[PDB]
Amino acid sequence: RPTFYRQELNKTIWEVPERYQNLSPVGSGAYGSVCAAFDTKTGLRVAVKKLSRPFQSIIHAKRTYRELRLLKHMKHENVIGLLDVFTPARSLEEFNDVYLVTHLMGADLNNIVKCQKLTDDHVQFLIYQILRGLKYIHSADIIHRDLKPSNLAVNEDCELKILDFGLARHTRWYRAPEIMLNWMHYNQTVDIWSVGCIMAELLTGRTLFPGTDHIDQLKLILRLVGTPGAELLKKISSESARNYIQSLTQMPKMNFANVFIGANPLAVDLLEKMLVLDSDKRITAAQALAHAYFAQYHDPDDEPVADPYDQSFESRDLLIDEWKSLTYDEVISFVPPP
Ligand SMILES: CC[C@@H](C)Nc1ncc(C(=O)Nc2cc(C(=O)NC)ccc2C)s1
Repeated sequence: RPTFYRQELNKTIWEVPERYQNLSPVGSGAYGSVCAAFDTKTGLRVAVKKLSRPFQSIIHAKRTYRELRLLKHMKHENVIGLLDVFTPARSLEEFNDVYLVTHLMGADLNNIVKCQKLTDDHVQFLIYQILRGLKYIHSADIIHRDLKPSNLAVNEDCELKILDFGLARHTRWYRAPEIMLNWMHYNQTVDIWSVGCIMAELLTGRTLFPGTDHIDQLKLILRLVGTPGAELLKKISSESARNYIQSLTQMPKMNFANVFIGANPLAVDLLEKMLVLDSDKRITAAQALAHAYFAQYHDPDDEPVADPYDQSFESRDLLIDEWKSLTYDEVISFVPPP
């Protein structure tokens, strides 16, 4: 065991091992109860997240178990990984707190683009890294579901890591329409749509689709990608959806080259491949990585897939204490990095 140390930041109290000094409440709890700290053992700066009421209900206990499992699985340069997970409980019996530790990233895209648009080479390198991380997560059947600029962490290096993946469900500005509009089905390409919206924002400096709500959002998307065609409506299982869609004013798809003027045309062609309404036609992360727009960074031999990930628990309906014990088991068997 290690020697812990109490303290109270904001209003919450924190009990971490002594190897973690200088805890300072980071990014307005936007990433949750996270503190920046110094790793006395690695001499590196890490981010410390104390889960909020980890086992108050079944649902919380399940989300806690889900989080730990996901973080323990992530072993990739472009996806946040687990440096350490600890609890101040000497027993499963008194296990009520969870703390997760990852590398500390400098900033997130929600702010850096808020300093005016980016250069094309900056977009190539950032979007490239997102696609590499996405290729890895999707290869394990994990979907981020809420890819957003504040969910993309970068260092001064422009080194990029995806965060907060696979938590959402089982903001709308970046959401794929097959999620907005009722639920005409979907897949992992729901993340590609988000990357499309993000890339667009980075290139222009403006929110591609600044929706006011679900209906205003959809309306903004169709204006750009156009009204759903016959091949698309043929695949819509939702009678509800087929009504709305087939009833609103028919809009043609616009010329991206005209909407994104002066942008690297290679970039425009890629945006065309990501921003398609039909989720079966959207480009994949793996395919996108081979897009000429990334000629300068692409390397098939260094774009790894992930080991398989056991998501069967997702289907289980257990008691709070059973999720707790499972979480406890996961904390216990944790094996740090190299
Ligand atoms: C980019 C924002 C700036 C302020 N720095 C940051 N570095 C790292 C941050 C972070 O959230 N780490 C983190 C992410 C997850 C996660 O992704 N769970 C699925 C879980 C726990 C932690 C501790 S935030």
